[PDB]
Amino acid sequence: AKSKNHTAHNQTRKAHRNGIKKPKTYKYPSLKGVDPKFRRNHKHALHGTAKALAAAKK
Amino acid sequence: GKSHGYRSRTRYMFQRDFRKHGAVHLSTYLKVYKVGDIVDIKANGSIQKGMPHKFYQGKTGVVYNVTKSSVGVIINKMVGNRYLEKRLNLRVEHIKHSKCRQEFLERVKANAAKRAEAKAQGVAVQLKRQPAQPRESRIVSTEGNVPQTLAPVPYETFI
Amino acid sequence: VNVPKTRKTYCKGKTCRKHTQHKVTQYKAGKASLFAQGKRRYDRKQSGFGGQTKPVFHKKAKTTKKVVLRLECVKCKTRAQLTLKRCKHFELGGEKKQKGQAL
Amino acid sequence: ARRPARCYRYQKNKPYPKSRYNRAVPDSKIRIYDLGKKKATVDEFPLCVHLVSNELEQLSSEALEAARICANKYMTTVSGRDAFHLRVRVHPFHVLRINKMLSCAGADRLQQGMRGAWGKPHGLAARVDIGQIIFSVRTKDSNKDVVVEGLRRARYKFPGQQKIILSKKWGFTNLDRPEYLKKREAGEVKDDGAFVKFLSKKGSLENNIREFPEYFAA
Amino acid sequence: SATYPMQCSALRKNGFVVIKSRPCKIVDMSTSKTGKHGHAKVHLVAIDIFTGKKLEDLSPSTHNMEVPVVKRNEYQLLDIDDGFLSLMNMDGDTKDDVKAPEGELGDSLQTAFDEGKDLMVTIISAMGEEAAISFKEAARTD
RNA sequence: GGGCGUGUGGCGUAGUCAGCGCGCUCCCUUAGCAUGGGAGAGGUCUCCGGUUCGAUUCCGGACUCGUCCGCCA
RNA sequence: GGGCGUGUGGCGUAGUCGAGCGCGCUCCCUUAGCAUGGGAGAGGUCUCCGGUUCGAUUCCGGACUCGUCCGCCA
RNA sequence: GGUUGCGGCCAUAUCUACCAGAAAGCACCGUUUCCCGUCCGAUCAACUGUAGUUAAGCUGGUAAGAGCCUGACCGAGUAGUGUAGUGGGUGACCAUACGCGAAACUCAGGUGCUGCAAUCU
RNA sequence: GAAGACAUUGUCAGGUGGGGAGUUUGGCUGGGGCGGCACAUCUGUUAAACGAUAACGCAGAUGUCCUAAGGGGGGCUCAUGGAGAACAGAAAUCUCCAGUAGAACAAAAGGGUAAAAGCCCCCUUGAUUUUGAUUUUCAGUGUGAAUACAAACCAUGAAAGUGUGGCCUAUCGAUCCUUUAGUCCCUCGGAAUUUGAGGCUAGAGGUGCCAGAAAAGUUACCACAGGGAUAACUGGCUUGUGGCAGUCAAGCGUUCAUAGCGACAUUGCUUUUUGAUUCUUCGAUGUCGGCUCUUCCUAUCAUACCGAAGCAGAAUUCGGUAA
RNA sequence: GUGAUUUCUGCCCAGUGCUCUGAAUGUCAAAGUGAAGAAAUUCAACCAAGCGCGGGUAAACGGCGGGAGUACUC
RNA sequence: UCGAAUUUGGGUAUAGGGGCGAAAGACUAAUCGAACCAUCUAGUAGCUGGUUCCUGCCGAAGUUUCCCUCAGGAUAGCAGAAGCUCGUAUCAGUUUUAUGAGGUAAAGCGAAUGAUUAGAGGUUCCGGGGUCGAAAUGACCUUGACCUAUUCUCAAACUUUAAAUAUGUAAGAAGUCCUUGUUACUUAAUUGAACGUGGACAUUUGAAUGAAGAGCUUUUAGUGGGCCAUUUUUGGUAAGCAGAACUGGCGAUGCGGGAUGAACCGAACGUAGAGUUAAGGUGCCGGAAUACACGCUCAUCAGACACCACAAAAGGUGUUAGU
Ligand SMILES: [Zn+2]
Repeated sequence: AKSKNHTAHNQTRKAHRNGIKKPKTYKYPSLKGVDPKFRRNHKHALHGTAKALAAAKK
Repeated sequence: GKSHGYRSRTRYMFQRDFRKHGAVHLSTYLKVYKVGDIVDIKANGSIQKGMPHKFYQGKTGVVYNVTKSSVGVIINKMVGNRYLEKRLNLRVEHIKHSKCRQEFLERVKANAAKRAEAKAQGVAVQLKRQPAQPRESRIVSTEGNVPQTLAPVPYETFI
Repeated sequence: VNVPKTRKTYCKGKTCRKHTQHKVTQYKAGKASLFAQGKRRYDRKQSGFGGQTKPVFHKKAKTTKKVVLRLECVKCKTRAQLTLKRCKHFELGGEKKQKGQAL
Repeated sequence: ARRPARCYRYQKNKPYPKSRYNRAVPDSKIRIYDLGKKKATVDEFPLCVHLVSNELEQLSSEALEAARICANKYMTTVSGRDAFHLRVRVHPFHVLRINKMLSCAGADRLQQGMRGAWGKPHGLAARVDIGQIIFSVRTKDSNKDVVVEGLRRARYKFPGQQKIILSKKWGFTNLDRPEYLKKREAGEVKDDGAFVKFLSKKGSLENNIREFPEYFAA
Repeated sequence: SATYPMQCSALRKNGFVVIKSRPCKIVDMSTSKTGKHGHAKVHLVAIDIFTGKKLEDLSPSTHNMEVPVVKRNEYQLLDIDDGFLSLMNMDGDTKDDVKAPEGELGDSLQTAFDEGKDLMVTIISAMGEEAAISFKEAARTD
């Protein structure tokens, strides 16, 4: 009792029903996978920038 | 059985080329990548470390991470019915800058220059590109260009 | 394969925290103790009528085992394990390969 | 014991040459490809006649051998053994396979059917195209009527349709008759064993003068 | 490991098997279908290498049988005393743990050592027990 | 029909781009009871094709022999 | 029915295109038996028919004959 | 413009056979105490710039040169190919419509350009 | 009378025990069985120039090997060919020239590599520790393999740097249980000390039917649920094979291709052979052969009328209209 | 088990069974003995039958081969 | 077969894994390869059959991965429902421009690898056969190798070159430019890196076309046997055969045409009226020209329309038109 092995028939129709949406891009993407020596300094840089802006517009 | 390894069906894809084998030139090591650059991916078979997979050959992506000898690139891969985000760590021998991006930036700076110079007069800048318009009227003359009559040629064997 | 009897490697023994000298042995399993909880449960389950109550493995397929080296730091006596790939022949006695000599 | 040629007439498969993945083929039945006065010079035989296909099919090596023998026998009987030069311009490189089934009674008890039905080599064939020359003969202008009849007798051994075309070239070369005549009146041709070497304006002048002296003798 | 599994159909003649926890060497193999529908059964007739007894067995063909590791090793005699051979390895190692053979092989070896030939002894290892099977004489390097 | 092994001198087996043992034939020796030694001579490497200076051991294709299956309709 | 191979003196048997041996018995010699040996003999249309060659046991084609192998149904 | 040091592109730069090279620079070249390495101060190491030489390296030029590079309406809109027809043909296959468009071949031309620093009749 | 603290009896323990009990006795598959592994993987191709892509498609390979065949550095250039030198020749060692790799890099194949990734030499253990992220297979799970970093500690070199095993693509394994290493930390719940036991983090012992049951047969005495998803008739598609017919004509036929034949080739037809396939039928279409009886086909054995002959007659052969 | 009468029932005890009044440490349970420990416990020695070693048994299950020389012999 | 191992009445004994058997798996109340009765029991079934009113709106899948998985499930996909946040966009089975990537079709072999036909010129301390030679690393021919310049033909697992069709990215406001703040990162160094403050550039704000609203979430059904057509393509002699790729269909779908038919052509459907057509047709059946125009064909088996229901090689002073 052999049967059909594999096909890709109807698959693109199924995809293009409500399919091929591009992913939503955002301002400020995720920083995971970025180098830890860069992120460790970036935290302190933004902390100092926020403190300077708070002291400027306090 | 079947065989789907990591470098299956990559024979002509990862051959080097004709008469440019050997070591790689130093421009690929002297080129500088920053975060947000748009790069093309083309693997170098002479360098076995930091190789991309065969799917990403000829793919174009965006730099998100810069390390000592490699670059992190973001690709959008169609999986099923949507695109997924893929992060790749590739050595710099397998990437180069995309020239379309720098062409577009040249268009941006020349376009801003045109707008800046024509803002002093207000002459309807018309900064959008336009495609190939139909060609307009013209008068072609026969002075020294009298028409030559052509006819179909009869059949011959020609062997 | 052949592995030398000594090796300079890292020791996380809370006083070394560096590469020290290590003497290597091969890991032996040691005898299965009675009064381990699984052994007690197995004996209690096997007592009485009902026959064999747990599976016994038959379809053996491997011919080798992964070898495990027991490293022992010579300074502070702390021990480490590391495994190797599968090998049919293993020895710790160092008879070094020599190149330009006869068969 | 051989299948009819209609089972292998058409180019249905990819080319399957003898290689290091075949390693067991039968040898071809045609072995001689140039015959007649094959050692003749180039200007001995000005006229050239082609048997050329009009089909896209496969010609068997057995059919090539039979047509070669037929045309050679007819022309040597009517015109002499050394009045022509015949050349077979196709070579059987495609290998034909057979999935041999047993012809015994009650064969299905041991046949296994279409399982593992990859064939074994049994023959060799040459794949021709539209307007591809099978046979080419060069002779003098006094043997046109016998070489056309020889090719016409040879055409019966081939499947499909073939045409007999009298070429405009000089012999087995690729120049026209007046082009070759105006080339050979100068010394810029020089004979070889059967063919002829030509002069070019490129190359070193010393070699171009040790060869081909009569043209520079101007 | 000392021993490794194998399939009955993968086994063939002059190969080693484990039958009733004994190292055995096959002399006969025969496969007969169980029933017309069913798989064939393998009958195995083998001889123990150490003791010489004949041991047989019948199994399914797909069944897995245990197979020993047999190593044959070449040594030179030093002395035969008290029924224990003393042997000498290449690179100069010496063992005295081998017991002398007890049969006509042992008798022929004893007479050959008494009349003074240089004797080359083949001893086999399988499953932790050791014995000597054959001896020759060194034709050169006297 | 298919599958799996098979093939080297009188015999038996090993295997480097054909070796030993045993018979044989000689020679020498031992009273023996039994001998022993030294030399030989002997193989299309199953067969047929492509290579190579050396080819079993390089390669490919075929043959012989021994087995095992060829069932249920 | 088909395939593959085979065919030598009265018998067995050797044959690379240029019919030998052994056995039967013809004769002679030879024998204290419990009967041998030795020496000269006879013996083929190389299964038959055609072609090639210069000449086919030898090469080829056909026929005959013999020996193997595979084959009807539910 | 020549030469040296470090290069970029990596034959228009390579290869074969000849010819030429003022000045300077490279180079060959002289030496073995010291550092160092070899069977061998040949390579490598060190010393002198002295005893010499453009012979070679190197650079440039020559060749109906080989190769390589560029271009062509040269082959050729050819081969191939996306779309279409209730097109042809027993078939094999082939024409047409709307589009895209090669390679070999032939011919013509060319034979390194250049960045930084130093130095030169 | 006999026997006697031995038999017997009771409870445990070892052996024996198809006499009996319970159960099992893989999958894929041009039906099943035998065969094979297409069941976990790897290279090239099929594969139609992104990726993906099947068949019991083709050509092969894996369950290993390596303390160096890993890491770093230095020096050198290979296969082959030519020309030479006592023994020394086809092949021993030495010398020169040419040599884009035609060699080598553990193995299958494909890529990659020339002051090297090859050969030789020197020093070593980065084949180390701690957990994260990413790529392939993919559900964007696991496993395997791999990539780039961070924090240490090392190796090597003058140094820049390079190194988290093998130049790259294969070389392998969950829960439960046992055992080892670390923390010597947590718990044994009325309170302590010491054994013992149980936990936490990281390995090993293995499931190859490789996301991982503990497993022999027979049934012609057989049973049930189903299946035309699936074989054993007929019918249908195909016609290799079987049968029949052509075309061409090297030759046979004393001479002479075609009176009669006809090699090497090649074009067809038929479904009275056997295969191939699985479309219909498994809530059944009564599968040998013979007897009986009707009709149809023609590829004509005889009878009717003819043509041809290597047709003198006789006999015969080839062919036509003809069922 | 074989299946009246008559006439015979050959060879083989290696295997599988069956059977010994043989010989005796190889395998070797529980109880018991000894050592260590604070004890749970661990380790040894000793260790019945049966296996293992040694015999018998085919009117027990069964089995009854190859290569040479000249039926016979090796 | 009929004087006994005879036939038989009544009494009596043996009861279901049990009996009894001159042995057939026979008999044990029409039940026997384990009787009958009741209960457990409404035993389980991935398997077969059935499953009850109307209308409206939307509307599939036979595919991915894992499983003793292959007649079944889980998971993803396809679908419905409930909506939520917003109001013309952080869109698009499309094109253009710019820029990448690929190794198929083709082509090539006097280009590498491999196969391969034929001569020519050379090389013999450097071949083999003959003949002449005392012989000769002798000669003369011939034949083989190797080299040189040519020549004929090829490659799924060959390639310098190399399309068409498909395929990645970009075409701005989350942008560009100017100035200068932070840092424990980095640099010889306010050198750079990243994120910032303040300022300038607006409807041609950065190509075309269209937008039918755009984005987001939860939950759940059915499905997980497919099949056909054009083109590319694999195994096979082939098949209404088996297996793949892209698209369109049938399944799930009626209507007009192909006489007839799941898939072909045309066209997709609320209930009606009028008009015009598609594909197909207009002698009659049959609605519609026995229209018009130029030719060809006469068959003692004419021919008559794609899928499609067949015909070839070879021939013919039949006839027509050509070279
Ligand atoms: Zn330590």
